[PDB]
Amino acid sequence: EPMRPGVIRFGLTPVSNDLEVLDELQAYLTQAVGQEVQLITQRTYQEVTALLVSGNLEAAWICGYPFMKFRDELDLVATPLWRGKPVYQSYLIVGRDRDIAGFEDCQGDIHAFSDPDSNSGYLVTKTYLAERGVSEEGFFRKSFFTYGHRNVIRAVASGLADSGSVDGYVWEVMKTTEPELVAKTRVLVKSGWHGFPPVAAAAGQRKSQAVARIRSALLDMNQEVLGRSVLTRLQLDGFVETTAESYDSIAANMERVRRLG
Repeated sequence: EPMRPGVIRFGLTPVSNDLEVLDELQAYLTQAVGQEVQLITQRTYQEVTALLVSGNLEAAWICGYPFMKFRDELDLVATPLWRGKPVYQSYLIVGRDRDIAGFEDCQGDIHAFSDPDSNSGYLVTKTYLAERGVSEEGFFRKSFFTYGHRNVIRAVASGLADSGSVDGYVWEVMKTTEPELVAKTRVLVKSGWHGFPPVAAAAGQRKSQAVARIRSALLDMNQEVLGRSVLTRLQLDGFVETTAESYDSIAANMERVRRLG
């Protein structure tokens, strides 16, 4: 009858030195949780989210958009803090020397999105379009998914995309780690503030021991040297407890896109 895995499984999607950060995060969570934690990476948000929703992961770091989409099947564990707050923006980016004044001038672009289930890499911009009565197929000459925010930036930097939609946290971090790459882009539009991508758990595992230990591992990550090392590399400050109401601005956009679709 019970169908337990051999280990605690923590899901995420892809993170420059990503192996170094992943190793440390895996070792930290193992050290904190008190037993082996395996990091399970999948390429897309809906793949990580479905694994979580089916109880095939004990927790996962997902986007607020899929979190709110599967809100009744999932519980929030903790939210990251960046620049002192559990919030971030979507940046609509163009080439550094592109002469244009605003978003409306991106009509006819080739546009790079990150993932159809990304708040900052799809939804926010999809909201801009829907508010103006258009979809990506109508407004742009082409759009595609890069399946990563670093890739959106590279797509715009290289000229394959005229414009892109990116996580503004990612853009700011890369500005410091790959400055010559990010200097080939510039921020055309910054969105409003949304809840930072949270760690969530299947709603059935609410009071489970693995979830409780994961949660403390996140909230106490600043109190251990290896935990601090992970936070430093991600340029994050820690994790805090939030409730679903922190994600209301995301749900509101989801509804605009539906209402107006």
